[PDB]
Amino acid sequence: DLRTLGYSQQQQEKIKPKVRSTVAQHHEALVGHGFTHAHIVALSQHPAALGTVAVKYQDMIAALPEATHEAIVGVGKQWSGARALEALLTVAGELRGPPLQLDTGQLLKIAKRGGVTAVEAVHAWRNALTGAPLNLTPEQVVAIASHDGGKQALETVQRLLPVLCQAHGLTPEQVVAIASNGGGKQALETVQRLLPVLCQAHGLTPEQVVAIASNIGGKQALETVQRLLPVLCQAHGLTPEQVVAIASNNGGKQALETVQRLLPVLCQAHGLTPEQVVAIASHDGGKQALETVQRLLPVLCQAHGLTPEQVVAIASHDGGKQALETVQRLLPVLCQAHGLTPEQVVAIASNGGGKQALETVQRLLPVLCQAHGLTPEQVVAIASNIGGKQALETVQRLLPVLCQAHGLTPEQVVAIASNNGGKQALETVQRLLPVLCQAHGLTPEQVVAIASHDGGKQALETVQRLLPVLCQAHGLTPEQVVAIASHDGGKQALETVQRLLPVLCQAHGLTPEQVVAIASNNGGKQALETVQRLLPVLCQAHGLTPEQVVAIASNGGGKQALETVQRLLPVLCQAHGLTPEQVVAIASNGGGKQALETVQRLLPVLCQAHGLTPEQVVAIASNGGGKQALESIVAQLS
Amino acid sequence: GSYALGPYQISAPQLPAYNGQTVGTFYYVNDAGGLESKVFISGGPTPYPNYVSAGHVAGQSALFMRDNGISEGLVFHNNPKGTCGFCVNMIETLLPENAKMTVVPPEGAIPVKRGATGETKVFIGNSNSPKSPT
DNA sequence: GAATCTAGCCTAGCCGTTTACCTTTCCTCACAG
DNA sequence: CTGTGAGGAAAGGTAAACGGCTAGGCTAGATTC
Ligand SMILES: [Zn+2]
Repeated sequence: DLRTLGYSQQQQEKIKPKVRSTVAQHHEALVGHGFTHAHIVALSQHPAALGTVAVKYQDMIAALPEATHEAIVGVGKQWSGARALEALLTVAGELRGPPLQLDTGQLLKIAKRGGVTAVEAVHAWRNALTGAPLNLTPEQVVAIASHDGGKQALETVQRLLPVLCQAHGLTPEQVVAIASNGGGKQALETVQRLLPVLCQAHGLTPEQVVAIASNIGGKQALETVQRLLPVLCQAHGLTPEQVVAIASNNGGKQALETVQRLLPVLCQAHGLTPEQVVAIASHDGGKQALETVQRLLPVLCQAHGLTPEQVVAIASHDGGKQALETVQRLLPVLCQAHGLTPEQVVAIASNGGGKQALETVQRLLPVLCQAHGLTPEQVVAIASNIGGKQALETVQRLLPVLCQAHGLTPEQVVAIASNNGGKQALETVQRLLPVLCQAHGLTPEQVVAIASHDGGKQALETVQRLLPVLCQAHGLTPEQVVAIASHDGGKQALETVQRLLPVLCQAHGLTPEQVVAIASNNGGKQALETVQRLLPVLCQAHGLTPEQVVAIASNGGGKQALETVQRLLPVLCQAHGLTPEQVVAIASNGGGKQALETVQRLLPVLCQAHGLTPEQVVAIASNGGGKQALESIVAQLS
Repeated sequence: GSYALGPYQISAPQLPAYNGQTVGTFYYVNDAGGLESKVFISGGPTPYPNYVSAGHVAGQSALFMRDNGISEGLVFHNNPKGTCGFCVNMIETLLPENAKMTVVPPEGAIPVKRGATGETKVFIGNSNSPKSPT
């Protein structure tokens, strides 16, 4: 009957038998309003929503001017689709004023994720929520009331925030984080009931307890931990941090039970250190990964090569069972028809959502290779990141337009797309290349360099927002801004530089070039904060100058190097006869913390059993790659 | 070194000077058992003033070995410091297709400059030609 | 039925450490202006 | 009385590669009133 209206066989099969008459009824009105067939099929999980949308649509647009068809369909297909919309048609006007200035997106999100009950609950208690003794910002209210189970976290927060924050002692953001997940009421009650017992008898710090209870599915990990911590720590010989890490994920109770059941079998029959088992069982769906590994290790290790280390590497990510099954299913056809080495397949599959990446590679290798001219290595590099399916599908669509309408070589597009979140970077480049090139005076090479890193979209947006203020009010050339923004986390580095430059240059006597040098590496914000915190301590308690601190911090992981230097300067200078200049020289390269620890551990051996003076080992350690040379070139050959 | 064939054992008389340039010996045979140090001391006139090894004591073999000696070579040195680093490389070109080099006295085992390894290698078989000056 | 609580699976963004591939130095037992 | 050529070694130096963590979303099935 629905074939006449123009529905395909699959779409007709999807619709439930008893709701096809309602579609045949309200099809013409929906098509007139501008809905597609797929939208109508999707808006059928709730049969009562069809009439509500068909009859009342102009009011919906008038109350929500920015709402599109997809948002309306998403809101009106859940278990309370009709009543949520009919409450949005009556509460939206009052919710847009004080005390919560709410926009259309927040209203749609809260409705879709909470239902009519959440909508009316937020509408009623807004005055009590935004005020003493709570003092909650509207964003926190939206975050709390945007989960299936709302209208229960709000009352529990109102009733329990002072009690938790006064007697036990917790920062209010911790309580909000606990209550901002599904079933947060149970989590709050269980924390209130079990915090002192776990903190007194089992010797756990409150931060760990909060970390366990900040996941969906709580109230089950706390009790399971209380029951199973002693037996795991005594019988199987584990450590409390390992148990906490196991239990700090979704379904941690199942992971703990499966670990208890299957640790000896995996550690005896197959051959696997307990660290590998802990690494496997420290992700969402850990029990599935453990059982699948137990089932599939011999077959994959015997019939497909695939040494056990590779299997463990594959299974140590979220959704590690689907990846293993997909690898078992698709290794022969991928290595026998498309000409791919097993290592490439393993590299593709060793990421979150690897099954989708493998399927997309199998689907799109020939078309990319023979219609756009790409080497298989380029496709593998594109697909070897998180969300590689989206990257491949976006490249297939946006390659010719960027290569023709913008004069970009395929190598640049491949370099842009071969990173985490590369789907967004290509669209941002397509949107923002002319504006950045014309209104700011930047060459396309600089734009490509900014965009060719993780989180490049945020970097481009921040550069556009902050180039004039930094260039004019702080005396910085655009080249310095590009250099800061090139690396990963460029937005954070730019914001931290803008916030922290004046006080650093005034209260501490540092030149702007030193700040630029500090902030021009990965994680430069942490380096800047650590320098600001530790410069007066290091320059007064110990004998150091700002140049040495800058040299230590002008490298990757400068925060760790500074903290390690602070911790280990007296120990090395009062027991091994090393001057501070040598310690600074050791720590002024990449991986300086490990170099210092290795030198401390290995100096007595190299001085009492090999015939090497301190200056020689210092000279070995002072160059890049010091741990490797001291640990495996001078201490294992002899 | 103390190993070699032919009508001669393997040892050299040593001259302790510590001043001057160098004193060296050679032991080569083409068809007879005739051999001597050939009064090699330091550098004089050679048709290769551009190559620094052509004035060093070891490198002087090239002259009269490219002309005569396709055989191996034996040398001993009277400078107890070690083989210059310029002759560790740069020496392989200036011989015929195959030849051999020998050891220095144990005293020269205290190098301070770059290179200068003791018990020098056999220095066998490079195939290119010495380059003409200018 | 009406609301609410538990387990798995996929996408982005940020912070540290180790390895492969180029490029700027170092080397005399000589000598000239 | 202080500054010059050929030839492969080691050695500084920037970028690419390889690990691991955190925050947030969406869907299907189970449980309580
Ligand atoms: Zn020489």
